[PDB]
Amino acid sequence: SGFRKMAFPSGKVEGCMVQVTCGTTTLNGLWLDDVVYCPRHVICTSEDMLNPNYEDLLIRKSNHNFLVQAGNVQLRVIGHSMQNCVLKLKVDTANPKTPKYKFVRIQPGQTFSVLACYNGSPSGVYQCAMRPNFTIKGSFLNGSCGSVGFNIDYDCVSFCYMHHMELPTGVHAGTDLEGNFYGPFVDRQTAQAAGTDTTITVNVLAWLYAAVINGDRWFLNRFTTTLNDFNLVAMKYNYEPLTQDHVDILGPLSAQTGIAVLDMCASLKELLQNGMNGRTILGSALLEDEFTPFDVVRQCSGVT
Amino acid sequence: SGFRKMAFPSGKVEGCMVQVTCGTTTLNGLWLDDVVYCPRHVICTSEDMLNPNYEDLLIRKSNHNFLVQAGNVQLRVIGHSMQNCVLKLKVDTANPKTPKYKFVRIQPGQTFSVLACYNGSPSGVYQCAMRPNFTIKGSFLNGSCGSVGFNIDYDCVSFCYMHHMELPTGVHAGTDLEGNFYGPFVDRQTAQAAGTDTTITVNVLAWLYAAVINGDRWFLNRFTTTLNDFNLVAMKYNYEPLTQDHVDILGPLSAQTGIAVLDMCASLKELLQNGMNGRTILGSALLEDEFTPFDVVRQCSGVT
Ligand SMILES: COc1ccccc1OCCNC(=O)c1cncc2ccccc12
Ligand SMILES: COc1ccccc1OCCNC(=O)c1cncc2ccccc12
Repeated sequence: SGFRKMAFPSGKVEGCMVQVTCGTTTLNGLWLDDVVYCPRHVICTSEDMLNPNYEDLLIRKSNHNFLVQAGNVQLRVIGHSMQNCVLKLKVDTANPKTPKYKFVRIQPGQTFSVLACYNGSPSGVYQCAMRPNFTIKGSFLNGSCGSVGFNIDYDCVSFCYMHHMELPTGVHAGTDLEGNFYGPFVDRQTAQAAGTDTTITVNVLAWLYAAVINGDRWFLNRFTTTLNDFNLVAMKYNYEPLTQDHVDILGPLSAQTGIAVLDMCASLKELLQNGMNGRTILGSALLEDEFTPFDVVRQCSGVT
Repeated sequence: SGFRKMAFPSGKVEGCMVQVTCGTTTLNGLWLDDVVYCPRHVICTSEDMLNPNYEDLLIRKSNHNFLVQAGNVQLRVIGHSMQNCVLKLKVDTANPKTPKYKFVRIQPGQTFSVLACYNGSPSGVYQCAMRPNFTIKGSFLNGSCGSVGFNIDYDCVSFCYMHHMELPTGVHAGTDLEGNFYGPFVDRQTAQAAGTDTTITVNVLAWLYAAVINGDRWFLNRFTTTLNDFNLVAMKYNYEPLTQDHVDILGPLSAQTGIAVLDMCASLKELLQNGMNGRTILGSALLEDEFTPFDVVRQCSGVT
């Protein structure tokens, strides 16, 4: 028992981390096979950042200007190309530590592990969610660009995120591994509206099921609700509307606990309307939305 | 910016994880050099667990009875010995992936990363603290025994914990890597008093400094206090007494923020006496005590 914000083991990803330097800027790259992927803003200086013309800036750079270092050894760059907001540096050596991997575009509300890196060196690993507004509430400092988010299924690493910038609001924005930003964000130093965020309702319900599995049951009540009634409450409290697809994804947890999804919705409705009254659930004094139903079952079943 | 419950990258530790089977019991072992370390209860059946005579049970076992598998390959056991509550299985092959490492006994209130494992395979990594009462609030299921806790300084892994059991209360107990239990716990299936836990005051203060560094400042007030006055409040709220050694450890964060330690104590006193009033600090609705002053500076400085 016990329920923690558990990240995937970061080993397979640590072996892919490299340092990429261009001019005076250094950030992290992801070395998979004979390609190094990094944020395209590695080619910017500081006068550039307000509105960079990436095409023009990249034209001034040659393969030899991209310094790629994997631990203590230098990689030879034999090609460079820009795909959306990422640079793809072809190197002459395939990474011997390349795990089985895929590039995936995650959906808002899904979770992933982030391996925070500086100068191509891993400093820490944490679990987070892609917010409904396509920002991530990460922990990143100067030099963390190129740090990636991922999920792992047995031996396959599904890379879903590459860190690009921190918005003036202190939340983080980045791309999928094809360089497409999640959300409306652009790789420019300008004020960018993140847009209204909501709480990931299906995740809160999954976490409420995790609480019951792990002994915390004080919030269970004698009530039930309908999807429509629950969604009126979800709207008032800036929660995402619950759909039957979400009820269906919660099926396994409902069967495990014997608590119907709509019955758990009525518990959540009561917690939203009455608060926690100074109590806690799984060591938290607020409703947690960074665990998916899959994460709850994975953590409660011990999938390696 | 941003502040997360960040774990150390688990790669160096993943490379040490093996599966140890003895009779019908399978758990995890830690393979460092030519030694595999695992909990001694691997030799117990089920009738044994209520009060095992470990010496007698081990006498019936021979080197060939300990099956040690590292991924897909079998390790040859050439020696076995019991040191406190751990078994040390000498193998004929030194682990090629052995990182630089030390075995350390952590102090209560200190933090560490746990790599949860099942069948010698890593499933996840999370950060936690050794509670003042020498339990850990982990996330462990059947088969997680032998999973370890550690800290990493540059290239050196300091192993501090090996998981042994879950108490009837749902909290976890284990040993240092010499097999000495943290706390009064014994490796028997009996009810064991964990003893009164307290909140790690120096850690809450460190986390309050992290909040200020990351923009959350609503809790800063116009007050100050003395160590004696603060400790009367800490006693009432089951917080550990703050000592000058704790004030000294908070020195760097006090200099960084320009907020005197006793001034931050007065903020903490007010939060303890008035609660949060429905507000949050670093995404938490309670006072967090699982970040040490060293962790706060490490996360806020990007040490790799
Ligand atoms: C506004 O910056 C950019 C805009 C567009 C494109 C790139 C921008 O950044 C480039 C450098 N950024 C970082 O290294 C950074 C990343 N995350 C967290 C941080 C926290 C404090 C200081 C810096 C960072
Ligand atoms: C009372 O058990 C023991 C007592 C003394 C010595 C050993 C004991 O356990 C041996 C097996 N234990 C585990 O595999 C275990 C570890 N953590 C979390 C769990 C959650 C649910 C079920 C089992 C576990």
